[PDB]
Formats: sequence, C-alpha cells, structure tokens
Amino acid sequence: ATSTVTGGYAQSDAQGQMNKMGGFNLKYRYEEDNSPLGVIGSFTYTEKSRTASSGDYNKNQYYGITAGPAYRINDWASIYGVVGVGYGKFQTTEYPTYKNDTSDYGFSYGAGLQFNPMENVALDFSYEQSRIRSVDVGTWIAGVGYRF
Ligand SMILES: CCCCCCCCOCCOCCOCCOCCO
Repeated sequence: ATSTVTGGYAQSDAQGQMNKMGGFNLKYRYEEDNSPLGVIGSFTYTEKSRTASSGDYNKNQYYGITAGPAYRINDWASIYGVVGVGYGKFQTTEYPTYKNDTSDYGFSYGAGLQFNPMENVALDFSYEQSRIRSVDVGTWIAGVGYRF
C-alpha cells in the first residue's frame, strides 16, 4: 500500500462578476499494491477580499471537501472523480458600519488526473465545481507532492 500527498495553487471563478479568487488545494490518495482502484480525498480553500475607495469591503471564502474513487491507468497516470460539499461565506460591509454576511453549503464535485514522472513524485491537476444557492463556483487546481 502507498499514499500520495499533493498540494498546490487553486483558483476559483464564479459565473456573475466575482473575479478570480486564489487559494490552495491538498489531496490525500491511498492505493493498494494489488488493485488499480483506490481512494482520494480533497480539501480546497479559496478567498478574495476587496476594499473600494468608497470604504466598502467584501470578503469571499470558498471551501470544498470532496472524495471519490481513483483509478491507476498505468505506472505514470491515474484518473479520479470526487463528490462532496462546498461551503461559501460572503462578507460585505457598506462603510462605515453596515455589515451583511451570508453562508451556505452546496453540492460539490470534481475530476482530475495525477501523473507520476518518477515513482515517488506526483503532479496533480483537477477541476472542482460547486453550486452554493444560485452561484456556480468553478476552481482549477495544479498541485505536486510525493507518493510513499
Ligand atoms: C472522472 C474520472 C473517472 C472517475 C474515476 C472512476 C474510477 C472508478 O474505477 C473505475 C474502474 O473500476 C475499478 C476496479 O476494481 C477492480 C480491480 O481488481 C481488484 C483486485 O482483484
């Protein structure tokens, strides 16, 4: 049995003018030595904050917790699909002191590929999609790590 731990930059974009929002992603994958089928869990977090000249301030945070099956195609490539929950927390302050916060969970799902350019190294690329209330958040991920 082996495990693969990867991490890297994540970047979210929602339909509706909610520009790019940067963060990170971590995945923990587990494989058995004698089956191509394993499991992978994924943690994603992005955020963006903005303060206008008017004094107004906005802060958006996105969390995605997903997991699913991972299939090893050959020695250097595997594919995976994940499902779970997405959480969005949106903070807004109308200067000087009017605040309004909203948060809610939604379904999240994703798919990715992991390459092993050397047996102990992993290059991970995935996309994650969540629907929180009516906003659709899409997040691209590129990570790296070790298999051990
Ligand atoms: C979106 C990407 C694809 C989603 C990955 C789904 C991968 C699920 O597995 C598909 C293949 O089925 C697995 C085989 O388990 C049997 C192996 O042999 C067992 C030991 O004797």
